[PDB]
Amino acid sequence: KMSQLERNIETIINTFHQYSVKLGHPDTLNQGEFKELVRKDLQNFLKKENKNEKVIEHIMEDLDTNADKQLSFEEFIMLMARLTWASHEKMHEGDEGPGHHHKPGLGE
Amino acid sequence: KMSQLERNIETIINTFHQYSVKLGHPDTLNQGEFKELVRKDLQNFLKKENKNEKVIEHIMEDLDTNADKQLSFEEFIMLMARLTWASHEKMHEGDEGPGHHHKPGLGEG
Amino acid sequence: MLTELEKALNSIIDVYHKYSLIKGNFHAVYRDDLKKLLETESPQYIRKKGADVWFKELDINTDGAVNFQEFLILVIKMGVAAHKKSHEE
Amino acid sequence: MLTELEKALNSIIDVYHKYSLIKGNFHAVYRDDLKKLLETESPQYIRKKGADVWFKELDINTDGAVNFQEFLILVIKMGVAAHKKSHEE
Ligand SMILES: [Ca+2]
Ligand SMILES: [Ca+2]
Ligand SMILES: [Ca+2]
Ligand SMILES: [Ca+2]
Ligand SMILES: [Ca+2]
Ligand SMILES: [Ca+2]
Ligand SMILES: [Mn+2]
Ligand SMILES: [Mn+2]
Ligand SMILES: [Mn+2]
Repeated sequence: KMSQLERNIETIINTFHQYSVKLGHPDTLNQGEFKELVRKDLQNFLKKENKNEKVIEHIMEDLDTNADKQLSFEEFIMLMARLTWASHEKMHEGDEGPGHHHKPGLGE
Repeated sequence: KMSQLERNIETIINTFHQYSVKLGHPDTLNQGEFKELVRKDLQNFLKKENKNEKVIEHIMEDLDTNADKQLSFEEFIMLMARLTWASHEKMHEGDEGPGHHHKPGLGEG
Repeated sequence: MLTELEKALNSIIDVYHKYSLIKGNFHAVYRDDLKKLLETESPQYIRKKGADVWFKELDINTDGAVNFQEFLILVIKMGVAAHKKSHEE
Repeated sequence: MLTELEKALNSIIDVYHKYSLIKGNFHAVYRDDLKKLLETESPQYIRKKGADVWFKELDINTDGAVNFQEFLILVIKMGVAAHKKSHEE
């Protein structure tokens, strides 16, 4: 019944939750939980960034809109929008046209 | 009267108009006009892209949402937003904190 | 191989292009294309806002189309809403 | 040296940070901060809607702040509006 889009959003939600539940508040990602998510589920999209723990700490600080040292789902979803955008940009990197084609995206 | 932000927007509109008026429809950019604007007024921000005329053509095609081979101001301002975004991103490229600092943005300094 | 999360994000790109590649500009979803998108991809609680309202909201440069960045506004809002629904009620 | 157009774009980044660096997250303009942004930076035909109305429009992820990409919605809307007015007597 669920559409492709709904199934993709559900994947984002499920992934968030499988880490948020571990420690502390069950609906927010603490630093350890976020770092685990990024390390495992964004191993390709954030491959270079994953090599530098302080980069990942800065990404989390950036996304932590209300400054509580936790990521809500609302805060987290911006990262997902940014990466989706970045992947699409990669697909068009150096595009000479005409018309439309994708190269490989992020992490490929 | 005008704020900083208002002056910045005024610059954007003025730069659009100083090319749109040259040829054909005076309130849209044709390919030649857009190429000239990019070559001159985005010479740093789009320095790499300016070396490849076909890249510049694709950028115009992408922006041309109604596919009439002209860029209206509405279509063009998405390039301004994207470049502003890109410059800010460059200022934070590889940022390890602590806190808030900008490196040089797009096209240097 | 990309992770399931990574594939999901690339699938979001794919979903957009199913509608943007219909006609005209390849990163333009026109008013009728957005109506079809909403009817096909989004749940009733998103659809009930009205395709007309969604279109007006998403077309922030008032150029007559929703581009990929504009689409990501809908994605974000669908995401937030679905996450809230997962805890109801 | 950057061109005047390039400087204008970097100045838009500067404008945002006058408000985003007041407090909290360095890329968050909170609802109270956005009132000051609008009062200082936008003309009356933009301000008059109301700061809370703008905030609800711009805070697309309903996280209680306007980030830089959310601010660019306001910039885009201000631009299109100003451009339209440049052609009115
Ligand atoms: Ca937790
Ligand atoms: Ca937080
Ligand atoms: Ca012209
Ligand atoms: Ca056009
Ligand atoms: Ca649009
Ligand atoms: Ca926000
Ligand atoms: Mn939850
Ligand atoms: Mn594409
Ligand atoms: Mn910054």
